[PDB]
Amino acid sequence: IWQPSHLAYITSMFKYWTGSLVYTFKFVKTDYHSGRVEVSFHPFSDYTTGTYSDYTYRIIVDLREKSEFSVTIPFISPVPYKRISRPDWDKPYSKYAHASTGTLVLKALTSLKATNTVVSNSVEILIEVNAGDDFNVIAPIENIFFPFSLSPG
Amino acid sequence: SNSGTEQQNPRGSSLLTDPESITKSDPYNPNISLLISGEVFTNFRNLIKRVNFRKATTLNGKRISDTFDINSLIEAPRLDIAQYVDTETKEAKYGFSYFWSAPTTLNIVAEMYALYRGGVRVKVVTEKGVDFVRATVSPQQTYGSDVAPTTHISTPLAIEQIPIKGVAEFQIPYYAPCLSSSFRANSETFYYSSGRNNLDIATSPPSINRYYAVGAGDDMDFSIFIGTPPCIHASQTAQFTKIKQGKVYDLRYDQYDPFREVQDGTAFLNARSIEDSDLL
Amino acid sequence: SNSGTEQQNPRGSSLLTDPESITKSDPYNPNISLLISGEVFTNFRNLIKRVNFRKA
Amino acid sequence: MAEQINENYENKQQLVEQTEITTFENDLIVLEDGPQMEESLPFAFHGQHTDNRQHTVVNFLQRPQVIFDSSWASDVPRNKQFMDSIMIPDDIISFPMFAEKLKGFSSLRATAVITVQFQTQPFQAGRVMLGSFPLPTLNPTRVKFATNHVSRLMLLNHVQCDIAKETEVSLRIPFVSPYNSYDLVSKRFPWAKVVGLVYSPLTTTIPVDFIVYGHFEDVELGCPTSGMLAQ
Amino acid sequence: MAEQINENYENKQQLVEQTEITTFENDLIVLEDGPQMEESLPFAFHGQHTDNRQHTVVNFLQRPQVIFDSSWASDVPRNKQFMDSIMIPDDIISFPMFAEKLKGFSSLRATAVITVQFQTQPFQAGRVMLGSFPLPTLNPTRVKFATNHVSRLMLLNHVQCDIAKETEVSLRIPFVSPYNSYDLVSKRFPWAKVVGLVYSPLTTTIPVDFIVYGHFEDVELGCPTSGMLAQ
Repeated sequence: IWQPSHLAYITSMFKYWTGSLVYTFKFVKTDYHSGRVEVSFHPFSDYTTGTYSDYTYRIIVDLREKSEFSVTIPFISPVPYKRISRPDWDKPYSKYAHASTGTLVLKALTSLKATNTVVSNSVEILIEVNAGDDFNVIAPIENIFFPFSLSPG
Repeated sequence: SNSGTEQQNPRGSSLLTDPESITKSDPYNPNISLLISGEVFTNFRNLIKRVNFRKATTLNGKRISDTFDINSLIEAPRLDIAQYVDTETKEAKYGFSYFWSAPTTLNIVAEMYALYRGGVRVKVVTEKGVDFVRATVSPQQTYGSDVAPTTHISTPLAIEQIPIKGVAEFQIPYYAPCLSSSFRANSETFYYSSGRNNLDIATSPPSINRYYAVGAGDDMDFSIFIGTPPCIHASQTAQFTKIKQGKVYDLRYDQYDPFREVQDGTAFLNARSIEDSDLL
Repeated sequence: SNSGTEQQNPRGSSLLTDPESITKSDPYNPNISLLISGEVFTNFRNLIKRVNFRKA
Repeated sequence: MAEQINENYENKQQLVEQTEITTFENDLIVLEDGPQMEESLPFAFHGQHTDNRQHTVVNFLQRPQVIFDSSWASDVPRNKQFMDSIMIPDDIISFPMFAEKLKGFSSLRATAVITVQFQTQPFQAGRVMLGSFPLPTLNPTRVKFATNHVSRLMLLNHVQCDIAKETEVSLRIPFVSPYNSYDLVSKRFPWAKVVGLVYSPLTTTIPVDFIVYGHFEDVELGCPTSGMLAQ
Repeated sequence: MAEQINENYENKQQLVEQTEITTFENDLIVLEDGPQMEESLPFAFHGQHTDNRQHTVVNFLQRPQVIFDSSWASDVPRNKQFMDSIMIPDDIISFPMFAEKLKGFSSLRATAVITVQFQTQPFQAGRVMLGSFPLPTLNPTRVKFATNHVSRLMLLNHVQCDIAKETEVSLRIPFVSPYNSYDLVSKRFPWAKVVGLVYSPLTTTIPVDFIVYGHFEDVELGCPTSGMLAQ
């Protein structure tokens, strides 16, 4: 049984949501790795072919000594509220257009620079999700997740 | 003056000012609606509060539930074409029909406008022996799932007890993502403008006949004038052509209202709802 | 800023303050739950008052 | 706040330079150079290539754009179309002057202005009606019944033209939607369908020519976006 | 002035309404209608589709645009290119974000800003040079002799980067031409050719990655135009 996010569970009993979200990116590395990533928020669209990220509010962060990164992604949508739903990672925005505002993309601008004789070649990206400050949730006529208690063993 | 070269009464001008009187004097008489009628009518926003009967659920079994869409009640029901066949001479006669439905005060106003905003009021009348009636709303679509649950654990519940209150009155709020929602059918599928909600009326013990009367909630508001709907003459209800097995009423209707006589018209053979493409 | 060497969004900090917007501007829209929903939801202390069926 | 005692890494708050949309946040060093002590030539020396005015992206939307340029003879009667229907704003923003500008914007909330010209030598008669049905994709059940007949269009928001009196006619259609704006990346929810009927037929053989202009006012452009969807 | 005594035709100076660019001058009658007493919804009710900011066409040109995103190994030596040459502004304004906006404008006079990022873990060495040869189409005789060798590029307007020190580098190239502006409809007379040489080779096997950004400042846009030429 796939289990719900903290936000997924808390909004599980409602139907519509709104407000900004806060996506945090951790890079488990040293000061002796290096890399540029691009966090660009595409508010109404997908990231596909012909998608230039230069149209969009983006942040090009230089990860030499820096190690973490956290942005508040605003609520930009044609609807004052979007739909709470069953989450789907592998869907674009054009599907689930009713439940998401757009797509956010973390894109490499560069290979990871590292000398192999002292540090590794892999660095794990760790993504967290926080729910802003204006995050408002309405229409309590749904249930996506039923909770249950466990039995002592 | 009354005539000239410029447009003497365009729309934008008619909304605000009237042309000169034929008398070239004051043409207006004072409002005395309160003095004869005893009441004043100025806005359809108040008139839609009047509750009239809208649909009826008969053709299911002895069930304990009846789920159906809410926005479909703001629409006026579909008008159907009824095929009648003479049991003797076998020639066809053709009339009109409301299949277990009828419009409301609300539906006369809602069909002039494009969008709505506010809550809908639903009142139920059941058959004898029913003890309770319960109402709950649910989203009709668990978005992203091919199926919707059959229960819910945080939805609204509202219980009315028939033998001590014979009409089960419920009020269904406005739950939709947008400012003002849409209530007519469309083929839009990318994301939605209607708040798609179900409404489940239960009866304990389970019963067959459910009579529904609908009306406007306090917060009811329509948005964009679009125009007068397609109508049918009310006098056409009593006009009939006689055939062997009975009467064929031009406007055939069912016992949608649990307090109206059953009209003595024979059942049809086929029903076809008038499509927008059928208009000539 | 949005990035750095110190933990940019720990728990104790998330409870109180949000990180800078990607726009480097005000990211917040005004609450209009009362204007569309017709009601406001802020605390689960009130929502638990809702009675639903539990056992039989 | 979780308190943090840092002494080995500078809170490099500079090396953070937003340039309109893009924010660079940098470590090590940021360098910038060029020819020093920059001046500019006075405007007499150049400026033979520009007008004494600036054009934003809001104009370019306030510019009238030709949509139609055609005619209609005496063979078309009352209650029949004299011009093709126009979707607002799909049949307007699809012209290159507007589309090239709206690109890079999420959405559009503005009132649209449809203006129509009419050519008449003083011997011609007739009247013609120009109406707009709001949100035709949301109530498709009701579109063709409110637009197949005069006197069901004119009680809607309409504008008439006496062929022998009005040489120009302009209907102002304010934005109206269940939503806040008009999604540009998906072109979802047009807020009107302009249709053109014949209030009365022509009385001579000589057809009448017309030009249909369209622009926007009260323009609120959305958030910048890439604007590309999967297929 | 030739004096004119007119009494049969009104100097209809109204019925003359310019709308941003287009001037209508009309005879007979001009009519305009719509829903009366127009209001607007307050900004809380909508405006979830926009940012708290407006974007003109001058920004969209002040936005940095990625041109290159590549690498160069230790096999390339001094005086050899590590990045492809860039024509200013041809290889910049040909990206869709800029080209969609510059369309409808005659010309452009602005200073261009080429910024380049550099990725280094602290164990890598080397230096790299970024220069700009002015007006390469007007003096093609001299281009490849001023750009095939370091110490003939660096006496030109250039910007260097110590791989282990500078993580960003930005050269400001002011507009310079025999003319006033840069013809956009014919793309004639680019005012610089950015070239990138290797001041010193890499000392390890690990290549270096780089991103090349380009934008404009001091922007003077020309006259509005259709912008189409015969072929």
